[PDB]
Parts: sequence; structure tokens; C-alpha cells
Amino acid sequence: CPLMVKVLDAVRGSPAINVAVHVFRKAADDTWEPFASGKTSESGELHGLTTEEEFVEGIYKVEIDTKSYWKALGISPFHEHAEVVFTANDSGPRRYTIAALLSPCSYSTTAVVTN
Amino acid sequence: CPLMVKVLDAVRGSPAINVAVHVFRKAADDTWEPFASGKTSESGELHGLTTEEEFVEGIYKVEIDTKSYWKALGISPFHEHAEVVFTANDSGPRRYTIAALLSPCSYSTTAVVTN
Amino acid sequence: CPLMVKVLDAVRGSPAINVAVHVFRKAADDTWEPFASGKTSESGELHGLTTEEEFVEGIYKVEIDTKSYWKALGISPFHEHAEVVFTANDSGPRRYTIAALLSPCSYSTTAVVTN
Amino acid sequence: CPLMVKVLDAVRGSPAINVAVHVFRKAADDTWEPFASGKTSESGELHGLTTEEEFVEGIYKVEIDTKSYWKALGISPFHEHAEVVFTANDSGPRRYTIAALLSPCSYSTTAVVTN
Repeated sequence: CPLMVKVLDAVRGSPAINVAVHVFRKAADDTWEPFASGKTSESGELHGLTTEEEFVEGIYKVEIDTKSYWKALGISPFHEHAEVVFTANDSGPRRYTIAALLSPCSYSTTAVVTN
Repeated sequence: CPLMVKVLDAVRGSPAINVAVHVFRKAADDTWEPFASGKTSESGELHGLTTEEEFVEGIYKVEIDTKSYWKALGISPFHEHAEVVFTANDSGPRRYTIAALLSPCSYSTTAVVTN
Repeated sequence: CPLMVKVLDAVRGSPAINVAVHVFRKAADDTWEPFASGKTSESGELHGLTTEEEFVEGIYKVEIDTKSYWKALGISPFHEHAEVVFTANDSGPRRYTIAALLSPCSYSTTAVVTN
Repeated sequence: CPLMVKVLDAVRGSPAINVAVHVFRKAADDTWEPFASGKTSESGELHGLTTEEEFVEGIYKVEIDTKSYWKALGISPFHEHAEVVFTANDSGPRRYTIAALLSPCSYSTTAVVTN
């Protein structure tokens, strides 16, 4: 799979488990079209979102439902969700890992792109 | 001002200057309505986006145009922009500082909220 | 003041108040000599640590006592403290802002340096 | 191995490869005693630092030579190194992953502790 998502919890120092993730692809009319979704596993990872054939160049949005995650833990969060928007390119063969670190009032996201 | 945005550059270790910021509010019909916009100053801060009167309860989106910022420095970054989505003033009026820390392939954002 | 420290809390989305900060300078004999210390104020800032005259070239260490901060909130954190080590004024005098963002199992620190 | 280190590069959006890492254990006299060292691999990971038998409760310091890393890339960095200091506990069986995200003027570190 060319696309992977990894989510970490900065408060408990653990993978963020069972977090909902929705991926969208930008359509010709500039609206967001559902592309793939899933929930993070006990490793805080989400594999098998898509394949090489379907993952063509374009603009993608990864939406992480952080609000429901903090609500489950009884912690009041600031953000409705975390959004990561990027362009996928074919500048050679590549695997994309979208990593996110979550706190109730802060989040960080990083792209790890390897060949 | 109830809403302030502060942007830093993690590569140069300086404020991020002349960064475009657009703010939207979710309308009754569920679409994003333009709320305000501006550019960061020499100190990486954006003040005067709105007033107490105008800044009513609702869901807001702060979009920071990170791509244009990195491209003007010769760097092709990963993200199209950084988006911060939150509910504001749902327990009464508050002052919000949205801070963002930028790297070409990573960003973090934090909220500082005071009564 | 040439040296300023700013500390934020990622869990509460507020400045980190009453956090102890100790600053050390590397001496000729390679040991850490106490340089200054203080606690953050209501705004999470620590000013007046030193003056231009006293803040000469050298390697400095800023130690932020994060453990005591989290323990006073009922949280047992991961780190003993956050340490920031840097060479200062090796290309002439500068003004340094050391910012830190705290979570129980994570922290980030950034430097803002201006001429 | 109960202790692992993972290092990421926020500028290039890749693992930080061939980064030197030194681990120390706090001795009864409060000095830092060398414990283990190595260089990160092509995955930005460092495995096999120690074993269950030798990794007893105590205070450990992980030092990441970030300065040499940025120097190799021709980017001027702020910090001499990144330091992570923590207490290892036997609160049940556990594996520790110390993750770090690097920019020239900023770094973040997180502990991912799983069972």
C-alpha cells in the first residue's frame, strides 16, 4: 500500500487506537470525494487504504476524527478534527506515511515519504 | 481582538512573515462562509481579524497558506495548507490564540485559550 | 533581555505557569556553571534572566522542570525535565526566545532568534 | 529489546539516517555513565541497544547528535544535541520507543510505551 496513517497519543504516550480516519480525493469540481476510510489498530496504524493502481496523482485530504477520540477519554478537546491536505506526485516510486501526534489542544503532523 | 494567529518558521528559527491567513465560519446551510483574512506581520502575528461583537458562537476554520510561504523560499513543501477547525465561544466568549510551527514536511498547531 | 523562555501547556491549552527554569553556562573546565534561574509568570513567560553585558559567547543549557509541573496537576509524566543546549552569540549578540510546548509524554522546543 | 529510538527529519520528510545516538545511565554519584550507543539505520531506527536483563529501573539519558546531522546537510542548526531524560519503571512489562522529530531550530520528542 502506498498510503499509511500512524497516530500517536501525546498524553498517554501510546498509539491512538480505534481513531476514525477518512480520506478524500479532490474532484474536478473542487468538492471532496470519499476515497477510503478506516479505524486505527492497536498499533495506532491504518494499512490497506488503497492500492498503487488507484492512488493516482492528485490532491488528497486525510481527516482524523480527533474529537471523538478525546471525548472517549473524558478530555475536552479544542479541534473538531485534524486535517492533512497534500498533493500526491509520481516523482519516482514512493510510499507515503502520514503521522500525527495528538494532544487535546495541539496536534502535529509529518509526512514520511520513502522509496 | 478575540482571535489572534501566530506563525513560526522551524527552519530559520524566526517568525513566518507575510503568510496569508483566511478564516471561515460554518453557516446554517453547512457551507463555509468567508469570515476574515489577512497576512502575518514582521513578528509572525496577525491581529485585528475580528471584534467581540462579530465573533459569535460557531464552528470556524483558520486556513494558513503554508505552500506559498515555502515556495517563495525555494522549497517545495508537502502540504497544500494548514487547516485549524474549532468551535468557538460555546461556553461564552473567550480569547483565542492559534499558533502554528512550520517545517517543509511537518507542522504543528496549538491553541491558547484564555477567559 | 537577550534571553526569554516561554512555556505552553498542550493539555489545557494555556500558558504553563510557575514552571521552574534553571540556566547553566559551560565553563572553561567543561563543567556546567549556574547562570540564572527563575519561574514562569501567569503568561508562561520568564523575563529578566540576564543582561547583554553578562550574556557572553558560550554554550548554554536551559533546563525546564516539567516533572514538577505535571506532578502538581496529578499527572505522572515521562520526562525528568526538558533540556535545551545551544551555542549563543558566536556570530555576535542576538536575542533568543526559547519556546517549549508540554504534554505529559511529549514536548517540543523551538528557538526564535532575532538580530 | 525493551528500548528503541526512532528519528525523523521534518525538513526532507524522511527518516533521519546515520544519526549518532548515545545512551547513558545515572550513577550513584549523579554522573552520567555510558550505557549503549549506535547510529540510526535507513529506516531512522536503532534496535538492539540493550536487553531485558540489563535494562533495570533507573534514570536514563538519550542523547541524539543533531548538530552533526544538520551540518552534513549544509543547514545551520540551533541545538548542540537533543537530550531525552526519563525514569524507567517496572510498572508491568514494557517496551519503550523514544521518537524524535527534527528541524534545524526545533525538535519534538515523544515516548511510546507499550506492553
